Formats: sequence, C-alpha cells, structure tokens
Amino acid sequence: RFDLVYLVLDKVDEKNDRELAKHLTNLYLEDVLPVEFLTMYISYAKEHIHPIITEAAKTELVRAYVGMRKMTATTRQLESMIRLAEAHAKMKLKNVVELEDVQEAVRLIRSAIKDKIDMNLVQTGKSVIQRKLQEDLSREIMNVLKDQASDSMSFNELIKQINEHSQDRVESSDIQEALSRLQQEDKVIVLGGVRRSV
Amino acid sequence: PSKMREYIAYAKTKRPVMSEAVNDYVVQAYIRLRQDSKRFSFGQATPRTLLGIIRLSQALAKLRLADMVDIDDVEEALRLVRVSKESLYQ
Repeated sequence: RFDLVYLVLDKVDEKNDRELAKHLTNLYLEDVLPVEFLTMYISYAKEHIHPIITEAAKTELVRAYVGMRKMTATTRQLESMIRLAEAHAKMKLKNVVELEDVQEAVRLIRSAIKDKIDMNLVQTGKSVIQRKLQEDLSREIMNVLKDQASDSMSFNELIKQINEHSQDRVESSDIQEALSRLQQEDKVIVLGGVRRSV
Repeated sequence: PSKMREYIAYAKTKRPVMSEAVNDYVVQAYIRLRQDSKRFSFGQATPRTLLGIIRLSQALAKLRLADMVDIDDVEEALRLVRVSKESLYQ
C-alpha cells in the first residue's frame, strides 16, 4: 500500500563524501526558495488549485501499464501514476494534466520498481521449493510406510532424514510449513510431534 | 584531587577553532577510515563518527590551551579510533 519505496542504502565511492565532509565542516569554518514561501505555496496549491484529467493522456497511461505488466506491476501502480500526475499538475498550477507529468510519474514509479509481482514476502523459487519439499516429504512418508506399518514419526529424526536424503540443506521451518500446507490440503494429519500420512 | 576542577573549567572556557588544511587532513583520514570500513566487527565509519573525531580533536585542543588543532593531534585522535577498532577486535 505504500506508493513509493526508496532504497536509501548506498556504498562509499569517495566521490562526494569529501564534498559532504567539507560542506559539513563549512558550517564551522564559515557562517532555492524560502520555507515560508514553500508553506504558502503548498497552502495555495492544495485547496485553490484543482487539476483535471484529459482524455488524451489516458492512452499513454494504458500503454505504459501494458509495458509494465509484460516486463511486475499491479493496478495500484497505475492509480499511483494517476495521483502522481494529478499532484504534478497541482504543482505546475496549470489545472490540467498534460502529457509530461504522465511520463514523469511512469519514470518515478519505474525507478521505484527497479529498487507476477512476488508480493506476500514470497519469491517464486521458495514458492516452488515448498511444493518440492512437500513431494519429498510424501516420498519419505512412502519410504517410511514401506519400512514400517505405522506412519507416525518424530519430527526431528524425519526432518534430519529428509534434509540429508532429498536435496541440499534448507531450513527446518520450511519442511514443517509444507507439512502445515498438507494439513490444509488434508493429505497428511498432524498430532501435537506425530505426522501421520494417509 | 583539587587541581583538576579549575583546569577543566578553563579548558571549557577557551573553545578553540581549527584551520582548513587540518580539515583537509581530516577529510583524507575520513576517506581512509571509509576505505577501512570497506575492509568480525561490522562497525563502520559514519559521518557521526567523523563528528565524534572532531569532538576528540577540539577536546585535545582544549587541554593544550591551544588556538589551532595540531596535525599530530589529529593523527593521534585517529590512532585512538584505531585503538577503538582494536577494542572491537579485542
């Protein structure tokens, strides 16, 4: 729901850090619009200026959204372009949304997404390796069912066997999260722990 | 024990002001510590640590009752920063 996220993280490259130190010590070595003009300018722009959307700029808006979607984008991004172009027209005091603010909003949102949407803290590699570990746990449950009649097993020993036998080492929480997925699909039953396959 | 409390009051009374070439050396030393921050304790050099280095610099300017901050004073202050780095190691 945040319209813009800004990665402030950066690494030292000694280019302007000398300039930052010099002007930071220049307040010790020595003693653009004014802030009150900014305050009255925002106060005049927020209520006395009413931009409108033209029918022309919507075509560039929709082909820009088509370009974003086939690159990765949601409709919240498009409505962010709409309100960003409205805010730029509020700044320019023209009371009209032109072409230029639309491409400026597209550029700014594009730079935000530079930093299939992969939201919900989910990457597609984790989204497929969860099902891969579910299949590996099903194979291990089938091997345990071939080994013994009882399908109930301890969580730590079965998790260690699944981590050693299936693939490279992953988190122990991922296997039990896939087992909770299988609880939701009702393929496997849990007690507690005890994990009984069907 | 009676003698320190007036000497530190005088040290608070002078408030020295430092020169520009010493500030250039401070800029070079800050660049060197950012290069060391490129190089275990994660703790890197910040602009706030640069202000701290400045604070140590005029603290020793206050103690020697001096009007300029000396260059060897600055490098001994950055040596104390290296001592803090050695403390971060051990």
